[PDB]
Amino acid sequence: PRRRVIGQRKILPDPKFGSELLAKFVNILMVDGKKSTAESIVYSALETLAQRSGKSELEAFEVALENVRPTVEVKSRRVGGSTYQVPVEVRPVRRNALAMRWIVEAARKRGDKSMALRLANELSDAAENKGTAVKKREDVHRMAEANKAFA
Amino acid sequence: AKQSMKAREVKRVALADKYFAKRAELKAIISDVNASDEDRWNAVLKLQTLPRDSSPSRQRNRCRQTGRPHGFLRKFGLSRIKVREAAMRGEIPGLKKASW
Amino acid sequence: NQYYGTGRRKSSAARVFIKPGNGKIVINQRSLEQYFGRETARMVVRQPLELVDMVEKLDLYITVKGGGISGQAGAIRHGITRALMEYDESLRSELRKAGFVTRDARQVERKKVGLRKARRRPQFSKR
Amino acid sequence: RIRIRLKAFDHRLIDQATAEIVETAKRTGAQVRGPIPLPTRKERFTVLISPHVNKDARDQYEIRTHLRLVDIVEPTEKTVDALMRLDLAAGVDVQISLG
Amino acid sequence: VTEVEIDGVLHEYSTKEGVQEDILEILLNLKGLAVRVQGKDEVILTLNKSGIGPVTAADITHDGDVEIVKPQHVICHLTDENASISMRIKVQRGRGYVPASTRIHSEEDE
Amino acid sequence: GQKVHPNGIRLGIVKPWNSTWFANTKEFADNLDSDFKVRQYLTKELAKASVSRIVIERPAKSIRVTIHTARPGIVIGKKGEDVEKLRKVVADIAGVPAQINIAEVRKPELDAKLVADSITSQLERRVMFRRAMKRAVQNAMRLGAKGIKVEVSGRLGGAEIARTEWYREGRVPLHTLRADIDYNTSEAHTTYGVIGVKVWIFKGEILG
Amino acid sequence: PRSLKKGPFIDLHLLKKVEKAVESGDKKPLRTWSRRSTIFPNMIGLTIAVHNGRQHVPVFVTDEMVGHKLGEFAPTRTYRGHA
RNA sequence: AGAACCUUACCUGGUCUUGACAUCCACGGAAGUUUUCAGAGAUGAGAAUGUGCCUUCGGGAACCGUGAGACAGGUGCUGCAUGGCUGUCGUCAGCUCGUGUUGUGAAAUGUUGGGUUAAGUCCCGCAACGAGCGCAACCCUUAUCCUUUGUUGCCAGCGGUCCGGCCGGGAACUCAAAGGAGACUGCCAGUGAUAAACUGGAGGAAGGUGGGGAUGACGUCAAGUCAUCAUGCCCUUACGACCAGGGCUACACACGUGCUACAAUGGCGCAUACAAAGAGAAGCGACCUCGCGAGAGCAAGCGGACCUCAUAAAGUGCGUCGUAGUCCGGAUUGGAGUCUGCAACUCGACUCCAUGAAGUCGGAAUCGCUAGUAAUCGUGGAUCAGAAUGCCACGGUGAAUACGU
Repeated sequence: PRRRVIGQRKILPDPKFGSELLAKFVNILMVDGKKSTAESIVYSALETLAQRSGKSELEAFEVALENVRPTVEVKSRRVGGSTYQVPVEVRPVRRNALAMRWIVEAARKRGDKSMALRLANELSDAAENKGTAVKKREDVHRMAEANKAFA
Repeated sequence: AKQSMKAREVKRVALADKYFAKRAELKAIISDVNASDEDRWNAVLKLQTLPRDSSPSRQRNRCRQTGRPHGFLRKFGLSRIKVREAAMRGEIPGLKKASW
Repeated sequence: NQYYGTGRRKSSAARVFIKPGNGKIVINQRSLEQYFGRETARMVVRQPLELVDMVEKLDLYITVKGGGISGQAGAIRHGITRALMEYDESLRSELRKAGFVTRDARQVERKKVGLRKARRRPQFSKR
Repeated sequence: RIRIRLKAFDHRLIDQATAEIVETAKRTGAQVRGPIPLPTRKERFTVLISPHVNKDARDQYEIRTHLRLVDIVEPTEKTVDALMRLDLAAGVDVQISLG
Repeated sequence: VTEVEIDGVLHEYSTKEGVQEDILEILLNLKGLAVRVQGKDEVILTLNKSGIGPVTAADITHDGDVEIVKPQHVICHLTDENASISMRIKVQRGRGYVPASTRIHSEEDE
Repeated sequence: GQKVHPNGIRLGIVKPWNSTWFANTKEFADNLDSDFKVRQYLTKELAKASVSRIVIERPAKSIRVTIHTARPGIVIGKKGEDVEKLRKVVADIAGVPAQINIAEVRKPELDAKLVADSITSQLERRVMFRRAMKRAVQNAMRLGAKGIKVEVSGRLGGAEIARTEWYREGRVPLHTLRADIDYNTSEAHTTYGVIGVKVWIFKGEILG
Repeated sequence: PRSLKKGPFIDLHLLKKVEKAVESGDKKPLRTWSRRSTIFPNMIGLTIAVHNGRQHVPVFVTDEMVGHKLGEFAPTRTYRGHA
């Protein structure tokens, strides 16, 4: 907004692992304020993922996230007659969010049956460095690279 | 509303007042499962015979000042518009603008 | 001897009593696991205790009314915090830091004439 | 026991009435129960304020009916009768009920 | 006693149907009255009576917190059986002597 | 229709109600109707008498009317002759025992309703509306109003195009709830049409 | 439809008319406004000109028409086509 | 804020004409009460009772009847003759005035300028000095505490128990109202022009207008409303009044606002938890019995912190279905019925059994929302015999995002 920047609201860490990031992810996943179901789904995804990759539940998730975080995104300035997409260094708070969102989107897209399962699959893909979220990230990066002349 | 409409309403009310005991009785008779078929039939026919304005489902609640059929309130017997005016004037006891 | 604190959050109203003991929680003559099926709720009720190491030290009898589940839990937590404050009076700072002493004054915003809800305006069109 | 149900729109008036009733009770008899406040009825009303059309234009009124429950535990000869001559202020519907 | 309100009266120097004492005599006999209220500081009594015979002070329809301590104080002498009298007295509470002339403009409550 | 009614917004605080009784949902509408009737009757009767406020108050199946008027003498007539007459008719209207009290209005120039009525009367008898308005304002000021506003509207001087004109003097705070703002209205049924007169009179602020 | 316990509905006057017709053995059309009247077995054979709002339209009653009402065979609106 | 009749203002017929609604006389009859045939009904013709308040008796006030007119009546026209009420820019921070001064004057100044604020908010300057209406405050509500009063509300500690606050009781706690306290940049540090303020922190339930509501300046749009009401030409054996039936529910089509969907963050089945706020006497209607069910019968408790509406639903656990036009979706239609109501054909709602369209996230474009908000879940109320997916209220769960202009 114009007038005043405001402090981001307080977020509680999830009961299972005691993590803020996890909680955020769960929130993102959630729909129609049905938090509980969403959190259950998330947990399920984690468990399966853990089983698959070993490690811990949280650590694996973190790793997965890491492979889909964008260093740089673009924005539309459009000062000229035609529009110029300009790259911008995307901040720590935002980058984490974006990756999560992308992952969620991928999960939603995916052709597997249960939501949780789909999510798990997505996570696995991220970890391995294939899939939808990763592709999206690449695209984002690619665009930035293309428009690197603007800065 | 018109005068005529008001008059009609009044007439209806009067009719209702008149024929209540009989009509009610008839209704009861019609309902009563432990009763003769012929009797029931008679009752049904009897009801038909009675005037239509005798029914309470005929009379419309109008404003007691203006006779406006719509926007009515039961507690006050007034249409919204008149009710508001009353409120403003202090004429409805206890009624004031509410905020919460 | 039993210490006390009132809990309140949304339309919930918890009545938390603290006693010295082993650490068994009863909410309306039911266990914590029985009453709150949700893990989050459980966490929130245990939060203050976790913050100030007195989970094993004290039993607490609770009765809560009104609101839903999360709200109720919050209320309970608040009550617990209050009780703690009453009882020790030297743990206040920690509680403050946590953000549990604060009564969460967020009530549901009333529906407003014109609007379908508190803020949702109906669908607009120029034409 | 005599239960007394005071009902009024003005709260101050109701309060005044209640006090008066208590006074009446307490001189004659003994052990007046007390002036217990019951829940207030906030009967709300919405109305369209335009003569013709403007639906979002509205006034929301209400009538706050207050309740006061006064009880008298021992009805003596002198006490119960004292209320007969002792009428209360206007705009306060009282409702005494013995037993 | 401070204000006396008789029905069907114009001024205090008139006369009334069915009574002995005139209205100035009634106001003097009401000025001698002895009342003892407990809770309030301003009450309104009521006196209503018909029938042949004297009107004592014991005929006032008392409330609960007013006590009329002179049940033989005479006020009127109703002679006609078709006569009635319905006065509404107002009893304040103060001290000293405050008269009608000074209380002619002092009274704020219109 | 911008403004809130100045009496109506203040009924809980500084202004009181006119009809002052309790009734259950059963008898309330009827009571209201009765009030409307009696008030209407009173207005009809005591038009020539300068009457500001009829206050109805019914305890114990008996109606107590209180007429606030500038000149009691014309409402009372001969001592208890006119009032008595009024009473029985009131009772009839109600269907209960009636009791009429008559409050004497000190300073009728500061009572808003009365002023409005006067203005209307003036308009009816073909004076310059503006001069009347001025008189209304001035008089109130003289009497000790903290402020006054008056407004008149429509067919002023029988003109084809209707307009509103208004005179304020002193201060007349309407947004301030604690301000004693005596508001009232009237209507001049002239040869060219109706002319509505509003008048706000600010007595002062109440502190509580 | 109407409750079974209440029976079928027919206007009293209409019924009377029908009865009269039966008694006579005549076949002149009975003009009627009771569109809400149910058809009866005894009404079979009779022509009964039912009102459609505007005019009375003749309805020769048949064995198949019994359960139905008179207004079903007297259409009120008169739509030919849009072009 | 509710068209089957009524409503209703419209159409078709059938009828009335000082009239459905008032006032006035004249004079016939007490009003009214009961019942009969014809008629779609409006209406047009019959049989029974009564004579009350008062009379130098030419009679009266309530309430029917008839004729004369004076009049009634009109939801008929003009919102571009009006009042009142309403929308609107906009809860935008503005709009003015008096006196002074400047200018021949229209006008200007104040009200601009330096800062600052949500704010013509506040300070400082300054040919301005002051004032008013508005930007704020006073009001309701919500967030913490205290005092008072404890039933129909409550159960911490006591005894008893049918393990139900139910009964002795207790007045603690919740809660209920009534009255007080509390938040003012008041306190601390820095920045700032020796300022108004701003940035942070301390305490505190709450922090910088704490959240929400009410509150709408001068005015604008010959904005809306003569069909709420009132109000300054036209109809008056009809543009008035009564009636029955029909219509306002029509249907090649176009648009607006909603609901339900297209599914697995789901559907179905069984178990099971946690609300708030309301309504109720021509009313809400427990329990019990019957009905697959809508409901029916019987029938307490209750003008109601007591009784009833009244099981909250989403949720949680266990099972099942396994990506299908499906155990998704419910339109449509057939049958049979329940209730309301003189009356459900046109045209009510709800139930049961069957039937099982389109629809697999929607082109151009386009709307809402910054927090207990959106999203989603149920609950209640008004109007109301019956008839809501609308409107107005209530709580449940409960996000994302705000770099910046």
